[PDB]
Amino acid sequence: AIRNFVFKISNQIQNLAAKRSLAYLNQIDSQSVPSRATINMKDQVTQMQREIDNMANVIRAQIPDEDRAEFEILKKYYVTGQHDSLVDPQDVLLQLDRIQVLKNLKMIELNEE
Amino acid sequence: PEDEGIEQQLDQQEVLLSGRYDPKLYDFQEGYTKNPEDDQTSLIEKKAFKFRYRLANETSETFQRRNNRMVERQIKRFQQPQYKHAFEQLQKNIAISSNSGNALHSEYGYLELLSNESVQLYKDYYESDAEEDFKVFENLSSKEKLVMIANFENNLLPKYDRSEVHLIPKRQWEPAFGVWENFLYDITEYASFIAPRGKEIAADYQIQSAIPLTKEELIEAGLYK
Amino acid sequence: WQDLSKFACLRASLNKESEKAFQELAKKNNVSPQELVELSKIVSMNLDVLKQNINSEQFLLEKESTLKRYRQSSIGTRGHLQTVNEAVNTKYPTLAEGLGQVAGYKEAYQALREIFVHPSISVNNLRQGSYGQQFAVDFRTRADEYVKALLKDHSVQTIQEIQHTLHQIIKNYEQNPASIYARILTVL
Amino acid sequence: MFLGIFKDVIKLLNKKVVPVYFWFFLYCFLSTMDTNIFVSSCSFLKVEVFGKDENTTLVLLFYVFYSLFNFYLSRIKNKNNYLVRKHLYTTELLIELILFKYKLIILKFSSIKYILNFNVRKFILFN
Amino acid sequence: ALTVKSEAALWKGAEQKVLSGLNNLAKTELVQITHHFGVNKQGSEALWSQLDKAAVGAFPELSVDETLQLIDGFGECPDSYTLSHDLNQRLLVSWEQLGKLNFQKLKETNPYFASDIVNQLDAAAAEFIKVRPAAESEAGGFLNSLGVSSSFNTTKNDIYVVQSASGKKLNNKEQREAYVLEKAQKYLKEDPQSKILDIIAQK
Amino acid sequence: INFKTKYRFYKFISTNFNLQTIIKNCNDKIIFSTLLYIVNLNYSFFYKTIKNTDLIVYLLANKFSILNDNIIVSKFNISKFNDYIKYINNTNSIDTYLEN
Amino acid sequence: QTNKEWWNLAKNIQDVKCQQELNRYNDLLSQAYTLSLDNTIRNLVFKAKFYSWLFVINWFKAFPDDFHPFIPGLEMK
Ligand code: HEM
Repeated sequence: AIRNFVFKISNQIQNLAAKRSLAYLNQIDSQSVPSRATINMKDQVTQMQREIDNMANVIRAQIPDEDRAEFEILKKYYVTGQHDSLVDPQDVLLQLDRIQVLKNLKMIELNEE
Repeated sequence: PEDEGIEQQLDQQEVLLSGRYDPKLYDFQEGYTKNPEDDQTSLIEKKAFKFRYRLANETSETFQRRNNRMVERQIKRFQQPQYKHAFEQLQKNIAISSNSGNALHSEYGYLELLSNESVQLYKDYYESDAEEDFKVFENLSSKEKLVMIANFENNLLPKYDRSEVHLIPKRQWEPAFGVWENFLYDITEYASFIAPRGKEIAADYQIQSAIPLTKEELIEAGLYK
Repeated sequence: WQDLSKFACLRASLNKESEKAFQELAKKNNVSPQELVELSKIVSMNLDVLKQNINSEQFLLEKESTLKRYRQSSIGTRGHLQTVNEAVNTKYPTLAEGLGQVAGYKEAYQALREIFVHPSISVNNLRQGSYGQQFAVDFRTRADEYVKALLKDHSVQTIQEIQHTLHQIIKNYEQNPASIYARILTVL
Repeated sequence: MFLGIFKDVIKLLNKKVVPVYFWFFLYCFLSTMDTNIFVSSCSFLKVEVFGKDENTTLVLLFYVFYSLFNFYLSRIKNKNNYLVRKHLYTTELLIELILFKYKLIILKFSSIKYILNFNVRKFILFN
Repeated sequence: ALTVKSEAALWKGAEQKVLSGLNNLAKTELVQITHHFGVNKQGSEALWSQLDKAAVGAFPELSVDETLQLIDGFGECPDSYTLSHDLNQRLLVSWEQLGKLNFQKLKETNPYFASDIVNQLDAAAAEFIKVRPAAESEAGGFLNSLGVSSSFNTTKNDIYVVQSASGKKLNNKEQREAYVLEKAQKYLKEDPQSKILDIIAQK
Repeated sequence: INFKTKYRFYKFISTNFNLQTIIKNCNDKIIFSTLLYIVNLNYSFFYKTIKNTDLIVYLLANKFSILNDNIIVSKFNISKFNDYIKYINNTNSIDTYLEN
Repeated sequence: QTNKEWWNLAKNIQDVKCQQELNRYNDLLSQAYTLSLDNTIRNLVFKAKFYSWLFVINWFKAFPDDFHPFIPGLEMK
């Protein structure tokens, strides 16, 4: 009897959890509001990623040539390298330092020509 | 047999066939405004509202013929190898999908295919209608696609009621164990047996409600020819 | 238990006319082959017999393990397995003899008795693990001999499966020698 | 086993797990400056180092000397060891510098309203 | 002549006696590049280790530590099985240092090249491989002396999303299994003592 | 350890797989050396009980059985929000339907 | 009916199909209303008056975030 009540409560909880975790696959709901939520979540994630990409494109468009190269390097780092573990921040800094060395050569040439 | 799904379908067909839902008898208007203003709903939304209640403004024989054509077209389209691969992937990526509400890889493709099927069904249902611009279904926004996928109906699923009952053996309480030992054994058994088996049964029920029947299976049942 | 049943099925598949004999026995019992297999699995689970094939201190743990296996086996939904077992002993009381009477089943049972069961085993001594490991090594030698004997005839996948099943049974004996020996004796 | 418990307690207290500097800091927090054996002796420590409310000269001298020594050592180190993994803290600092550069570049060409809206939407999506 | 000597490697071994005399003369002359080319040709006629070492050293311009001439002075057809300790050690060190320098150059050019190689190796690898512990830091200073260095290990429960760069359809699971089995059989033919099939069992 | 053994392993690797897909515009010996160095630096934790040659053979076989040409491989852990957001966006179901 | 800032920034906006998605990148495209002016004493009062009139009008306008008729959208793009 007590086990019977426990089993009934467990069945109810399990069915509710299955609905809360798998109803997006099923078409049980008349309006399919659960599948709509999943589609909305996917669209929101895609929109966030596309907005990030568009912001990167706009930033690349609104910069100089050397600034564009530096922005490309930094954006590639912050996009892929930041979430990667086998990448070398020392190597990134080395590329940045080479660019800065070229820039400093240009600056010295301008200041002392 | 008072099968829930069959009885609900028959009741809906009777209600829509009573003529008290024919679109000509009512003028759709936004009742919110203090001044009488007609229904300013979206064009796609109006088309979906018309397609969802297709039998209400249609006759019995017209509904029969249109539904037969649409069902044949839907069966033929779902017989495609791409849909078969999508269904196989959806069936495969099941257990992990049961671990979180975050969508799995195969589920988004399933939703996209459902939206495409909804568009195809909406086109096929009123194929003889000469006042609908099919190009309007070319590109849909996020809201438009979500609205369109809402009325999508996988017609190949079994029309029988899927409510069932499963018996899971219950381990008896040992007479030689104390209160604490019995509680521990019962908790271990409850978890290890009920939770896996219960989750598997619920997922199987949901998948069966989602997995359509095989075409030959329908032929094997004489449901389609 | 289930491993022993799988090994018995694999060994009986090799024998000829065993399918026809099983069909005849199922017809005599008014059953089909699958129903006969399930009833035979139920008959193998003879808890009363299991009461006499293990040390008393291991009975409660063995009983719990048998109940868990039954609830995990295909026959769990039948009911109170112990009582359900008695039901078989009342429903087809003589069928137990038929369970050992078939050709392939009898051959498998004799092979299992020869390979695993030996008189050197002391049931009360099963509480220890060293004697269990020694018996596992001896049974492994016997299983190698039996695998060679089986490979002498039938000239593949069945032989490989039999060898794998023997290895798995030896591993199970290594892990829980008392329970494994008790199950073997109960099945016999 | 109580012996096993003691061995585990000793192993978990190893310098590979327990920082010696942390142990020294705990000892300092536990001992008064008068009973501080490492500090009650050196009068310059008790008067010149920590006894002055404003010892800017000494602070600047120590900072300059440490900076010079560290710069020389850093030049020596970066002049070799082409394949080695640095400390997690240092790697995180470098990654954070790169991220700060990217964030400043973004903030230069982006409106505050757009940035705030994007951040709020991202936080809502994460929740 | 020396270029003609190369033809002697391609021609019959009747001239190898004349080639042997020319090799003795070249060993007397202590050539740097001509000796390397002659060694490459002759040790391509006999074995491949010495020829590969000589060609790679000539490409790398390993003028210093030119003990290969002494290696070239070996009389076993201008070569030697079981070469001197310096000859093997020098070649091994050259290969290792060349690999290290090429890796450093690639990291300086493409910092993502190392991660790309690691991901390409581990994408289809065995599951146990994916549970490999993360690399540790060898840095020195107050860290690893005074404080405690935080490890770099992670959960390492990822999904390897393999997408063909050329856009061509990838091999199926069964096709990959068949290719792996064929490669394992070929390797087992080469190496009598290997547990490659054990790796086929997914650890 | 032996120069002849190392050269034989290099020859077997060259006859087996194409290091050009591993490293573009490079010599075979340098590619093999770089691959060995990378394996030693990364796959060392498993080298204790597994032969280095066997591990290299297994890795090369897997990388070549995925495809014979260059491919793009991404490791995504869906437990993280950033990866999950990237996992779904970067993945195109039709692509999987095309076996690409 | 757009300013050169929009089309330049719209050319930088890629991979968008729905106006709702463009509705997400709204303030990014809002820079086209820069309305540059000097920092003179006369202009500063005029700037304050214009900002107050715009803010007060939006409250009375009360247009929903989806209805951005004042900001050109994906149709012009
Ligand atoms: C003004 C003169 C003194 C100078 C310049 C001086 C200098 C120093 C310095 C530089 C340290 C190390 C602090 C650090 O770098 O962290 C030190 C520590 C110390 N000094 Fe002095 N000190 C002086 C006077 C004294 C006197 C008079 C005593 C004895 C009473 C003394 C005993 C100590 C002790 C015991 C330590 C700690 C060493 C250790 O714990 O390993 N000092 N002193």
